[PDB]
Amino acid sequence: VTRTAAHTHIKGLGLDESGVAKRVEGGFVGQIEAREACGVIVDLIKAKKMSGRAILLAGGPSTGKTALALAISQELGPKVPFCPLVGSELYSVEVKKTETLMENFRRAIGLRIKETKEVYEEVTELTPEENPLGGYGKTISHVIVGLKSAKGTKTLRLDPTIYESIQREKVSIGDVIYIEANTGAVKRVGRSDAYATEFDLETEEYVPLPKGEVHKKKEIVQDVTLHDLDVANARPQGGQDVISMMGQLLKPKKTEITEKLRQEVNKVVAKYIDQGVAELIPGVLFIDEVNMLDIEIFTYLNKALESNIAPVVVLASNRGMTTVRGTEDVISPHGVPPDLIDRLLIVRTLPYDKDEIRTIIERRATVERLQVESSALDLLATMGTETSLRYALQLLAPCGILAQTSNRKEIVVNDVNEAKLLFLDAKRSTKILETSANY
Amino acid sequence: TRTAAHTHIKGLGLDESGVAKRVEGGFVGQIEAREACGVIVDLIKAKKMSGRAILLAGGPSTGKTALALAISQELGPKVPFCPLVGSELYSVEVKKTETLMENFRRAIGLRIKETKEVYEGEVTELTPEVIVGLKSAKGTKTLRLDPTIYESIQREKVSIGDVIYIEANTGAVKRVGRSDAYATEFDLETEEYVPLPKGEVHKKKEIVQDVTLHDLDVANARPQGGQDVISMMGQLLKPKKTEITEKLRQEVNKVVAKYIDQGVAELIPGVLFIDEVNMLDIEIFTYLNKALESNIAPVVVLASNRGMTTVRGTEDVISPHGVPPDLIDRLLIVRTLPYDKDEIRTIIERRATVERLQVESSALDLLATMGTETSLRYALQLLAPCGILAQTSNRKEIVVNDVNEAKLLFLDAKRSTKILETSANY
Amino acid sequence: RKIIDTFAVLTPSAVSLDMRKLALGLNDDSSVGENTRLKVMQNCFEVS
Amino acid sequence: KSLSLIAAHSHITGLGLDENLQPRPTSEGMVGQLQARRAAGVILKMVQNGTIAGRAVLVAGPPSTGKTALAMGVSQSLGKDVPFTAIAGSEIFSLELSKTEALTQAFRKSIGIKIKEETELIEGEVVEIQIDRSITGGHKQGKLTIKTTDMETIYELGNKMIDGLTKEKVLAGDVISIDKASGKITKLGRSFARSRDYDAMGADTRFVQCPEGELQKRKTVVHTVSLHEIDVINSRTQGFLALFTGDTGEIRSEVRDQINTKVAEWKEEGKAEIVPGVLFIDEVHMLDIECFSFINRALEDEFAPIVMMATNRGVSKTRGTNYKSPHGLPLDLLDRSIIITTKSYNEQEIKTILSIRAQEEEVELSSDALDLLTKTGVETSLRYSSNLISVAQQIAMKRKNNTVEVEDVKRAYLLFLDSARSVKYVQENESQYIDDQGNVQISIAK
Amino acid sequence: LKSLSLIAAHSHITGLGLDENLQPRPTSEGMVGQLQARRAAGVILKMVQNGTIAGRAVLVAGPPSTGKTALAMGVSQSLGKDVPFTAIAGSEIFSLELSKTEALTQAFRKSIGIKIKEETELIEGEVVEIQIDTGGHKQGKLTIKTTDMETIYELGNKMIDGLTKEKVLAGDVISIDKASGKITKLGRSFARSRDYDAMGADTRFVQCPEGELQKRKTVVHTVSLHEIDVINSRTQGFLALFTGDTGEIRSEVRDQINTKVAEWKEEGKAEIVPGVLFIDEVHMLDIECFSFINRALEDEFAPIVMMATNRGVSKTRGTNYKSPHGLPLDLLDRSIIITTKSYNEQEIKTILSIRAQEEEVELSSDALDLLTKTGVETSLRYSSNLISVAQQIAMKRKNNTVEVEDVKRAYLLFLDSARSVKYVQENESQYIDDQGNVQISIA
Ligand SMILES: Nc1ncnc2c1ncn2[C@@H]1O[C@H](COP(=O)(O)OP(=O)(O)O)[C@@H](O)[C@H]1O
Ligand SMILES: Nc1ncnc2c1ncn2[C@@H]1O[C@H](COP(=O)(O)OP(=O)(O)O)[C@@H](O)[C@H]1O
Ligand SMILES: Nc1ncnc2c1ncn2[C@@H]1O[C@H](COP(=O)(O)OP(=O)(O)O)[C@@H](O)[C@H]1O
Ligand SMILES: Nc1ncnc2c1ncn2[C@@H]1O[C@H](COP(=O)(O)OP(=O)(O)O)[C@@H](O)[C@H]1O
Ligand SMILES: [Mg+2]
Ligand SMILES: [Mg+2]
Ligand SMILES: [Mg+2]
Ligand SMILES: [Mg+2]
Repeated sequence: VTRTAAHTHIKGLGLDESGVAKRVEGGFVGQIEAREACGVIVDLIKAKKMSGRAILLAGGPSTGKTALALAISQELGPKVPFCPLVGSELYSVEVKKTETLMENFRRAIGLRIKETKEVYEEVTELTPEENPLGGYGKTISHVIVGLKSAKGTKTLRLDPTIYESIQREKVSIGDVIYIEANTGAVKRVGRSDAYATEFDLETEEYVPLPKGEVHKKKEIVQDVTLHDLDVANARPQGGQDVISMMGQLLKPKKTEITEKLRQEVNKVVAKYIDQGVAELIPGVLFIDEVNMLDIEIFTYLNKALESNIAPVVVLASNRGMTTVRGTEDVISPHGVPPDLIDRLLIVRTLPYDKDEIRTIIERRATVERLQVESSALDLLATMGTETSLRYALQLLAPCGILAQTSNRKEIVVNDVNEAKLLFLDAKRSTKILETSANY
Repeated sequence: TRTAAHTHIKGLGLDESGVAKRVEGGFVGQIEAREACGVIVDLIKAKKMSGRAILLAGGPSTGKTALALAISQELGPKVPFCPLVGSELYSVEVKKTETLMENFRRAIGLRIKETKEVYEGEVTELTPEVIVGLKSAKGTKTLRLDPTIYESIQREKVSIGDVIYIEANTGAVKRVGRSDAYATEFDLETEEYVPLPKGEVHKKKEIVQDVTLHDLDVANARPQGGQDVISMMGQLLKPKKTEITEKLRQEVNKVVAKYIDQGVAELIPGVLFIDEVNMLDIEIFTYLNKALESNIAPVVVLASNRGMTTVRGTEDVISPHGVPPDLIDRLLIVRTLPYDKDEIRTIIERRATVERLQVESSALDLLATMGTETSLRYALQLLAPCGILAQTSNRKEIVVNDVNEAKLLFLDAKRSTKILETSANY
Repeated sequence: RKIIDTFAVLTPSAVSLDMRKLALGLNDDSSVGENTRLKVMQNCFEVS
Repeated sequence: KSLSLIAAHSHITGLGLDENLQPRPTSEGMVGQLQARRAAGVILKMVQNGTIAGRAVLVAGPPSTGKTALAMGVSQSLGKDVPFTAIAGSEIFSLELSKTEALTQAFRKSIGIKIKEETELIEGEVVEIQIDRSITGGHKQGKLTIKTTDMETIYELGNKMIDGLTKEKVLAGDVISIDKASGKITKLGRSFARSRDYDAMGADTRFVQCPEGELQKRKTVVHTVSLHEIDVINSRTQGFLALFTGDTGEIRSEVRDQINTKVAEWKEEGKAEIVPGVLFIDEVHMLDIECFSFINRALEDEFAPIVMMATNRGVSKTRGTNYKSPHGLPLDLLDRSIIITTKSYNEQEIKTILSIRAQEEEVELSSDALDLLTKTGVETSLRYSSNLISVAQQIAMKRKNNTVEVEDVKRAYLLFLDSARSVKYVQENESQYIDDQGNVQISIAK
Repeated sequence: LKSLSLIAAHSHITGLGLDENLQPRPTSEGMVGQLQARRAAGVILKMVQNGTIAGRAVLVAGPPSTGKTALAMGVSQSLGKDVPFTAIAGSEIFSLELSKTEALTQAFRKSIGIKIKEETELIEGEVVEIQIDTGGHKQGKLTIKTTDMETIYELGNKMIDGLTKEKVLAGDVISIDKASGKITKLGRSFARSRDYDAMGADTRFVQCPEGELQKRKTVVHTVSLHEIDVINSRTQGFLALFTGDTGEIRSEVRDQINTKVAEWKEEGKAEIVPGVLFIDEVHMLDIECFSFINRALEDEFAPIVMMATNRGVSKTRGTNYKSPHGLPLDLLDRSIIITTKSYNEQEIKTILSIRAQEEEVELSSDALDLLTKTGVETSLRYSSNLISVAQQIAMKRKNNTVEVEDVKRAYLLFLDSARSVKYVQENESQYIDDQGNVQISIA
């Protein structure tokens, strides 16, 4: 009941304080310069000291850009936010893609808020009863309501709004509630087990009797980004009449976030952090297949990188002397214009080697819990060195299938050649399609 | 009465062996097209197979659409013919593929026998909480209104002296009006006086109202209870066509299967039509290429005629009829030949007979000469103008003066083109 | 009224029951909140 | 059930293969293509393993090479409990879901989850349904005598289930598949006791199903749903309306993230069952570069169902780009994925396929007509004769004789044309129909 | 850093606050040079601050990274507050539901400044304690007990049944309008804090105000007229202020609002406040935008626009012909030009040191001079990233000073653009052309 898809064999960069890498550790083999640079960058990130850093790496397919991205994402831990999405997802429908890019920058930056809350909880007894002091009919403002719980009973009266909350919950005398005093409303645990068994059947859950003292108190810490707050504020949350139900039944669409809302949320988050409620963490942004973006984005990012809150982004283009998608004469290395590369630096992610590739194949065999023979491993690694490692990677599993159908737990030259015969590659298709009368 | 270029065709004329006569029921020549159409007619009358399509190729005025109308009127009333043009599939609020499947689902006829009952009577009392005491000719019974239909009843201003035609299964209420029994209320009463309905209030009937697949699709996708207020909100929140997916398709398939296995219902296929597939883009052609590879797609006919022209939606796919090569390779070609002098003569003769024009011999022959000289349509469009001209020029028959006046008045494309190369301005 | 009375003869073909109350939110069973159903049917009673 | 009278693709029921992953020359309709069927068996064992992800395979080669037959055989051979997604890539465009939303919906539909819920029951003939008033001492004395064939027993209603019986107007004696966390009591109809009632003539009008199982027993009911239902439930409080009508509305990403976490922990807690299916797509040469990048990242993603992607055209123009590459796909994805070539057929397998078609259509053919059909098919294509057999059968009825003779096939051949016949007919009529310019010389004379 | 702002690439530069002489200095507020440019910018800023002449225009040119965006931000900072700044880039006008022309009109409508004043009246401190001698309100007079005056107010038909409205226990501070207004609760008293343990969300406790009751209070607002447009767009147009579904505002509302603001200015109830528009890299914009602005920038309410671009002889988007600066002659005629100059060593090193100070980064002599060489052979932005990366190296190297070691490590592990292009041209074999020409094969 496991699924490993080109990953889960990587768990970290495998560095030290002195920038010393390990030849075989964390699912990474080789790339001393790339690992050193990634370690330096993540060390800079962990300090939360800056914003808007950027970097472009030149790496061909299968050279290890996605592996590095996943490793760096895991370096900062699950709690540090990350949102690496495809470069073709920018071109949306219901919202202009620059607004989407602003939304992603808003999502990336993180925060940690907290709140302490109290709550009371079955009902021991009940005594309902102020004066109008004038022409009013009456004035009901206090009712003693029981609170059983388990470890002690403490009945107490509050504002009448809690009383109408009791009727709103429609709880009987033998019914347990969960009333957070911050609002005076009711959260329903359910019915009770003491005054239960009044009948042989009950669709309503009997519900376990609440455990602990009634005057419960606790504190909660939640790490929530700002875009969730924006979308929560955008739509209504309550209501009783037709507008609320029709709006909730209505399907909301993605819209444009106004900058005045940005000012408002910055103001309120500053007020809350100044009280010690929340602590600040930046974000991390990654985009793959960036060279397909158009010149207007490639030049708007020139000023977007100057945003004072924008977190660290990583830029990844694999091509070379290509024109930006939609440019008549703006041809640049990796399809990124020079006026944009004047704001960041360049790393070189290079392909792998012979022992490196054979160890990669062996480790993929390990994570796929299959045993590989020396001859088959060397054949796979060699033909990867001539053409491509991914061919051997995608032949490993069907070769294991062949071995299982042969009732053996190892790959033999027979299995790999049978998979080669039954499954071609790009190179064998570069010289076979031309002689096809039918397209 | 009115006639629009058709209704002269009244069937292929196929004999007991499927061979049509020369000129019968508005037909001229084209034995290949007639025989192929008869073969397809027999195959459809078999009512066993499905998922096959043909195209008939022919020039202008070659009887392609004429043969389509002939096969349509030959099939009969119950089996429907679906006419559609490449411009129709370009919808607004839904994608073209879904429109094609809506056409496919509404194409197949499904004889079904569902049940309806109606409560209709004079109201005797109403009890809010709901009672509506309908009093028919011999029955007086009090239903209960659900709160929604109770509100609908309230809005119907129904009071003592009123009769309502409230259906039982749908539930919607249609008031019949003030009771004719209380005709002695005002000598000039505004409301219509309708008596107490016959039979019991809960009148029950056996109905043969059938359902197309799209009909029962919209039945649950967009409920149409109608007259009740909640039905108004139901038909107002989503009044349009929603993008029905394959899940509801399978649910609908199960529902129609159980209904047809109930025994009374049955299935009948249908024919769909497309004209000028040359204008269709490569996207719809590619999608229908994988759509005909199914078990439900009913019979469709193609009418197109193009030479070595690029297929619309592409830039390099050059093929006859503007059809992509794969579709041509998976579709059956029916040939049509250009009309002849005698065919033109008979066509003009029949078009004069249907238009109540007793065109004489020499006039008919000269009209045939013009038909053979420039184009059939050019001569055909002149039958009514020449008759009306002779009527204004006091002639029951059509003398050469009338046709010469028409030929100097209503020019053809060739004469206009001849004009167009000598002009100081366009 | 004279422009709306006579011609109203067209009947939509197919209807499926229990598809409107399931859409408005008023019924004996729905995933939406049940705090509105009574006041919603009262609105239906007296909403013009 | 599943009303579909006949099709050109309704002739294969379950494929045919062996435990050795070796092809069957006559594998339940589809024949030949030893490499294709062996690869189909390899993929079948792969998906039964359920241990790999992010694999893309290209069914290359000329068209008409049993590619759809291969897909259908795989689908019918894997078996039930594993729903598929067999949809051509042409209808990815829509006016309600974007390309990204459509691709995400397809990917999340390709991976399923089964859910086991420990629901309960109270079965047995409930001969009476008594509803007493809400007495103060006991808030509901509602008697109701549920009893199966095994035992005789009475019960009590807790002032909540009275309308549960009669949400739709039903009577007592109904077998009730009640659920504690539902509130919607389902009545199964009528039921039986084990009594003879009174002395005089009676016991009339009693023939229904009687309860068989125990009065109460736990049912670990299994339900299979896709991520579509869960996501539409998350987006809106009501989700069945959008599941039926089809107006979900482009649900947002944090929903998918929380569903990912919830499904992961449910699998870790032993309440759900992961079913990682496989997605089928068509016309990949027609796919566009943004979809190419989408699938490129999806393959490297930790969660990606296997892909059955095929390009009928070879060395065709790559849609969405200005350049043409083999298979209509650039070399990046071409090297990323794997390739299975498919070659055309000889005549004898066409003959066998057409014979299978005929015996499926239960038509008493004559072998002369079959030989004519084989010749016509081998000259042009299989589908030619696949339609010619049906039209010749129609001509066989039209001449009042059941057997399909030579003249039927001859009339079918002469009436309906051929691709070569059509192209010859149109290239000699370059000035008779509508052309590039549309010049139609309707003028037969002068 | 009132908001969650962390740092800017130019945070040291906050304000083009030239001295009273307006004669440029070799160094000021962290910026160095731009002498004639700074003088002209000060003149422009004063002209904007004048608030009496509209329809002006200034153009900015020169290679980027010369502080142009920093120039505009410093101008905005020197303009102070109460003057909202329109932060719109070139790629923000091609919106879906907002066409470019009325999007520019909306940006200008936001750019305007206005002030509004209003006056209301209230009663403060009404610790009431109603006591009357059932219904009908016979002898309907209420005790009112605030800090200053403690009397009994007589009432009438609207209050004797208005006191039974807002049903309260009359043990709290309440507000009433002496100008025939309704009753509003401002909270209970501290004595009511103890009566209920957990006060409901509605119930809050505030002291009796220390003073009299009849308070005539004046209020002042600074709201752009486009906000009022959104407010009165529909019957209830309050939800649309933040959602963004404006809907291509019609011009009838625009001229009605112009008339209203003119008449309120003549009444003295409103007064104007100057506004500015600034969009960077105007070259990548449609020729339609330039044509529209060339007419719309001479209207009665025509705030100046901070034009800025850096391209060369190219074609205005939406046309085909070669154009100056990628801009039409009509737009390159009704404006004045700001240009920048190539960096020199002294300001390069000073700016690098100032940035290091802003980043809390210590730079020694060798590192500073080497990075000045980098920022003079290359641009300064590479050295501005290198100071950060080198300080990261140093703090990983168990020291805080930056010297040749960290700088050289960055130079080896981070590639210059020219050498990057050379590496691309010499290793093209692994790269891909437009047609997907990739040499995946190795051996
Ligand atoms: N240095 C490496 N060590 C181990 N595995 C690697 C290395 N580089 C790449 N891989 C593996 O190769 C697979 C494909 O890499 P890919 O994401 O295509 O690289 P790129 O992003 O450069 O195209 C990944 O699943 C990864 O696990
Ligand atoms: N066999 C026929 N008998 C009578 N009228 C015909 C016949 N064929 C064509 N016509 C007439 O010629 C016109 C063109 O025929 P139609 O099939 O509608 O389009 P086309 O033949 O140009 O594709 C029609 O209006 C029809 O009335
Ligand atoms: N090997 C085969 N055996 C039986 N039927 C086949 C075979 N190959 C194709 N067919 C028939 O052809 C149709 C699918 O065409 P196919 O050959 O798959 O085209 P393509 O290869 O271009 O997808 C199916 O309906 C099937 O009945
Ligand atoms: N006179 C100066 N004093 C201090 N720093 C400067 C000066 N001029 C430029 N800089 C630095 O150089 C950078 C200039 O960037 P900028 O020109 O605003 O980018 P763009 O050209 O995209 O508008 C700023 O980040 C700033 O820190
Ligand atoms: Mg025709
Ligand atoms: Mg096929
Ligand atoms: Mg990729
Ligand atoms: Mg700039």
